[PDB]
Amino acid sequence: IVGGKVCPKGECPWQVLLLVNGAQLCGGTLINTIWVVSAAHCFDKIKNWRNLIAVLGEHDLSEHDGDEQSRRVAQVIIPSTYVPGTTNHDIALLRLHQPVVLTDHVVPLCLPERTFSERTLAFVRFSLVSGWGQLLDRGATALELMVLNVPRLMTQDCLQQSRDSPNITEYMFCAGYSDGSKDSCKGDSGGPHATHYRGTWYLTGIVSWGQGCATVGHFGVYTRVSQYIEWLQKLMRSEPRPGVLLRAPFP
Amino acid sequence: LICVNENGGCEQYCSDHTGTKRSCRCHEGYSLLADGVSCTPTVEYPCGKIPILEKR
Ligand SMILES: Cc1cc2ccc1[C@@H](C)COC(=O)Nc1ccc(C3(c4nnn[nH]4)CC3)c(c1)CN(C)C(=O)[C@@H]2Nc1ccc2c(N)nccc2c1
Ligand SMILES: [Ca+2]
Repeated sequence: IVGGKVCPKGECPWQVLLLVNGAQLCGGTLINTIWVVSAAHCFDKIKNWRNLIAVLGEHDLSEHDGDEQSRRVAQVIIPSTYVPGTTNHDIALLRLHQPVVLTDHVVPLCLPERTFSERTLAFVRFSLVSGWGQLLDRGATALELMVLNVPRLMTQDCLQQSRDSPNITEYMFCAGYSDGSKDSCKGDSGGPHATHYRGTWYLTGIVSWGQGCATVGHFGVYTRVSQYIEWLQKLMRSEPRPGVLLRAPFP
Repeated sequence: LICVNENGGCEQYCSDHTGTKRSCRCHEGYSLLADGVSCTPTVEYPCGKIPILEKR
């Protein structure tokens, strides 16, 4: 995250840190005790599917304070329409091997209904984006969880305000600033874009892609979660299948 | 179609019914109050609420 601030410990309690062989991979969002939403592209280069870990209640990577809960990732479900190395349909649904225990430091973000998200949440201007990604483009990643408030743009306005880039589809949205001051970065990929409405926070986006980080003339691009509600809900009602990776039909 | 306008006055979810009828609903871990619009937690850790801020 560039140009944000430290998320005070426990104020981003749905944030997930994904690790592979103990190394930082991506962020994610806890949506109930057993399911995490992240970005499909986070898994393009995985070879060691059995060494994928989700950590909830994380804040400072340098110390163990006892609020962290680590769980093995049992399943990573990606839409059939996602193509590795590209941008469209950038979403993954992760099933934890054992549920996390909800505490003051581990709480799910609400996955909203599609109608509510498209009719109401899509018009809330500012939302929070968070992660342990780069503090600067071509710079070091953060030791403490960072958070940034970003405004959402209508896609016609994103195209007009942007200066061989991929298309911004109906499965995406732009948010952020074009002056190079504030953005989420590659290390934040998979993390939440969380929207507040009438006293409750909801999942509206997933940190997905862009050019560098906080580069002038470019906004951050986020997966438009509202397009996947029915897809996610059906999968959460499904029984686990052997093997970690699962490609599921979309729609 | 009351739900498209200011969320039909619902705090969370809104369902349009035949005629001038509307039903507000809530996410799991919340119940609808008798006002027919407000959602109150039914569990210790409802989604989308931050405990250290709620307890403050
Ligand atoms: C999908 C995509 C992601 C990213 C760049 C390009 C693309 C597309 C076009 C090509 O597709 C890709 O480049 N795919 C791809 C697949 C795996 C990896 C991962 C990796 N690779 N090596 N270590 N980690 C994360 C797994 C990686 C990219 C790393 N990486 C550059 C990314 O995550 C980066 N993320 C953001 C996320 C948010 C951004 C923001 N708001 N402002 C600026 C830049 C941003 C970059
Ligand atoms: Ca820690």
